[PDB]
Amino acid sequence: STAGKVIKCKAAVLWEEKKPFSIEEVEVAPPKAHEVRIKMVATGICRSDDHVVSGTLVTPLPVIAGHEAAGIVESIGEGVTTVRPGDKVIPLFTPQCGKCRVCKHPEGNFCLKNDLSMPRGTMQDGTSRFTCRGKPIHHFLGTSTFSQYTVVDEISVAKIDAASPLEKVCLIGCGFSTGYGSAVKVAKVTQGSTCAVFGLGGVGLSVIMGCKAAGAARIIGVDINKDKFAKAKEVGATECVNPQDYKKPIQEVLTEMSNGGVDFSFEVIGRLDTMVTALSCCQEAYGVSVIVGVPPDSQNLSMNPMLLLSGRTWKGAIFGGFKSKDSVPKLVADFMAKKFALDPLITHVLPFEKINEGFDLLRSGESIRTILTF
Amino acid sequence: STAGKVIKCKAAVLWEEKKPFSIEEVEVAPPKAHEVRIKMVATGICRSDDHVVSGTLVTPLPVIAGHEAAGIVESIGEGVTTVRPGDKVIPLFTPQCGKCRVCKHPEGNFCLKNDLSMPRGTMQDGTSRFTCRGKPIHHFLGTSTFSQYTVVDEISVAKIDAASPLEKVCLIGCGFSTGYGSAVKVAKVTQGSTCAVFGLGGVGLSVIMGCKAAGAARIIGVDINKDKFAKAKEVGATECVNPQDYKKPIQEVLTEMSNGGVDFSFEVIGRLDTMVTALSCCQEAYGVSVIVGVPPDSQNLSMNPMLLLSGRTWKGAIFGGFKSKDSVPKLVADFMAKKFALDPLITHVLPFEKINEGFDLLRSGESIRTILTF
Ligand SMILES: NC(=O)c1cccc([C@@H]2O[C@H](COP(=O)([O-])OP(=O)(O)OC[C@H]3O[C@@H](n4cnc5c(N)ncnc54)[C@H](O)[C@@H]3O)[C@@H](O)[C@H]2O)[nH+]1
Ligand SMILES: NC(=O)c1cccc([C@@H]2O[C@H](COP(=O)([O-])OP(=O)(O)OC[C@H]3O[C@@H](n4cnc5c(N)ncnc54)[C@H](O)[C@@H]3O)[C@@H](O)[C@H]2O)[nH+]1
Ligand SMILES: [Zn+2]
Ligand SMILES: [Zn+2]
Ligand SMILES: [Zn+2]
Ligand SMILES: [Zn+2]
Repeated sequence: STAGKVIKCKAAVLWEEKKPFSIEEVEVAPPKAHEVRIKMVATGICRSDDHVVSGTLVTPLPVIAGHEAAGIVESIGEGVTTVRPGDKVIPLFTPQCGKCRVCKHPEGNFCLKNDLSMPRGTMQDGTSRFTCRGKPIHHFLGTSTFSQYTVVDEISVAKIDAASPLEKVCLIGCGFSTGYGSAVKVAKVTQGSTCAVFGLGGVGLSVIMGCKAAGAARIIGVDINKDKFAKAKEVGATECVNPQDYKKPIQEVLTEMSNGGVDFSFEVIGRLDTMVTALSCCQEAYGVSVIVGVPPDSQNLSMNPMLLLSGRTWKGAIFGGFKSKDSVPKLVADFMAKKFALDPLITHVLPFEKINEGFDLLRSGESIRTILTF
Repeated sequence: STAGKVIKCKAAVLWEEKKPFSIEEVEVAPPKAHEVRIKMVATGICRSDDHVVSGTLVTPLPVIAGHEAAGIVESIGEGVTTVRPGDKVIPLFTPQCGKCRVCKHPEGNFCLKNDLSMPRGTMQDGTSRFTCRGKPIHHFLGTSTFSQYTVVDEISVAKIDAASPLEKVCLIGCGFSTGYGSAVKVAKVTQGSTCAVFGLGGVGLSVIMGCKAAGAARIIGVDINKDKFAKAKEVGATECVNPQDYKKPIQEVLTEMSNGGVDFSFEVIGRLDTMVTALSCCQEAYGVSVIVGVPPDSQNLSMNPMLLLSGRTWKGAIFGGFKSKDSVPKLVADFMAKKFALDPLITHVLPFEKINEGFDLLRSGESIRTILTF
């Protein structure tokens, strides 16, 4: 609650990998110059949060994970000029400093001030802003939303429409904007095409949302979990295929299906093998494959270059190509206009304290987006 | 000489790999329906022909190689509607049947009627047209220009300007069009950019011509053969770097000098390691790397997918993305208009019978384009 100094509150501290979170009490310092303390209204559980724990996404531990969320501004640090206190806002795991090459470039969005390439697990000041027990707790992507309170740089915050249903709109902070932006922005799906999506999770379903918004005539969802098929078709898919039903490789099954290959295929899972399979399954001469999943730390994939030579283009993208600070508020306005719907991504809405359970729903395959309410 | 039936002539027969070409006599059968027999005026020695002999580019032996050339039409088979006898023309290693998905696709150029991905070593009808000693000989890419006379399908030949200088314009059938097409068509270099070119041979120098035509503000040519630098700077390079001069990895060097990365990188060598290196030396968030070199048969390259997650786009292409039959004629016209120049690429012009020598000049790094005259 209200302040101008240290706050004590609950947070999901992750002490070690392959362990559960420990909802604990933390001291959340006040916002320094150019930072903001935000009161977390709702939080989505993205697979990336799960990667931290399983050790596939290496970041410094202990740490308060969480990054897909929406909240309200409790206070503002010296100089902040973009968000006033009481404003509904959305943190940003991909900032938008406005000064580096990337923010200046009309196309790139992966700002040089991100904490994803090389995790420090600190604030821009290179300092923390959390303490549990006596020890300091690392940040995550300069967001860390698994806490009632958090403080992010002005660089990583976006003022959102006052009438926003923060319990829906938090998805736009990762899951949706990524998948929808991969399809409509990075890959640039065209009316009439035929896409293929690998991974029918929250982002996967969001890519199908983009393709369908882009006008793809066919949308082949691929997943080893038959249960994901209905949500898929509901949001946009035209058919769904499960690798395990076939006696011949999926790229073969897909090429045959597409009469030679896909127009645009997407890897929204995270494994090396499916990264290649997604590439190979697209048209050798003009197919585009967009890598969306995040692979396992320091692992190299092997693929034969002829796949590229023929004319295939392989792209990768973070946050769906979107320039964070400009995009999110604009995206929210669209949600308002009803130009899209986040409902189909939402399958559970547990309360913060049951975080470990929402993660269990993920890894078991019975959920999609599970919204932690605070 | 003129006919309507078998013609006996000279040709460079490749009997086995890692062996010299054998200049000998062949019976070049007359053109079947929709085929064309052509009299070879001039031919260029492209690195690919050399791959064949090294075994890097697996194609069936024995074979009459060659693919970049211009000639005049001796005879035409039944139904031919595009070229008459006496027209100056250019065979095309990249077909353009006009009926397949690719040819119909406004963007892709790699025709489904090509013999590059799955080298048969025949004509469209699955039959040869060359007989040496007593046994039949395979064709190459459906062109095979290292013969005084050859027969190409109507789909693999382009009629070019009657007044075109065939011993210059032959370069347009491969080396030029690909290098120039990679940069202007494929990667779409932009005014002001900073491009980097791996390999300063015929195709590379043509890419430098592309980048410069596109308006790149900086073009850094990389090559281990110091000798290649003057010509490179000559065609448009702004600077030249040689891997062996530095004590630190080339991508690190390029990135440091380009202030965090190049806008467009090109790989025109065909080496696996430099295919990755060229990828990594480009801007993490918006860099585009186009692979142009042709890799060693069945070899897989290992690379960290995170490289693409950041935002990089990896492209690959054959014939610079130019749609063959419609492009060549138009490009030739541009030559005539003095829209570009092939002269700098030509450093030797040996007579056909000196083929094995022109090949030595390649392997010894002292040539670029050695035009063989017939
Ligand atoms: N680059 C970015 O901006 C960005 C954004 C968001 C998430 C990510 C990454 O993308 C990935 C997925 O995100 P999510 O939607 O939250 O995760 P999720 O766990 O909800 O979905 C994973 C889906 O993949 C399916 N899948 C898994 N294995 C296979 C397989 N072997 N073959 C076929 N299908 C399979 C699985 O059944 C599930 O439906 C994950 O790797 C995450 O780290 N990156
Ligand atoms: N994709 C297509 O449609 C297409 C068209 C034309 C050529 C090609 C392929 O492109 C490749 C280049 O053709 P080229 O220009 O005719 O051959 P080339 O020998 O003239 O050019 C190769 C250049 O690579 C340089 N070089 C070699 N090793 C290295 C290295 N380790 N690091 C840096 N530089 C090095 C070498 O000095 C030379 O200047 C060749 O492999 C050919 O098979 N592909
Ligand atoms: Zn996420
Ligand atoms: Zn920035
Ligand atoms: Zn060539
Ligand atoms: Zn075709």
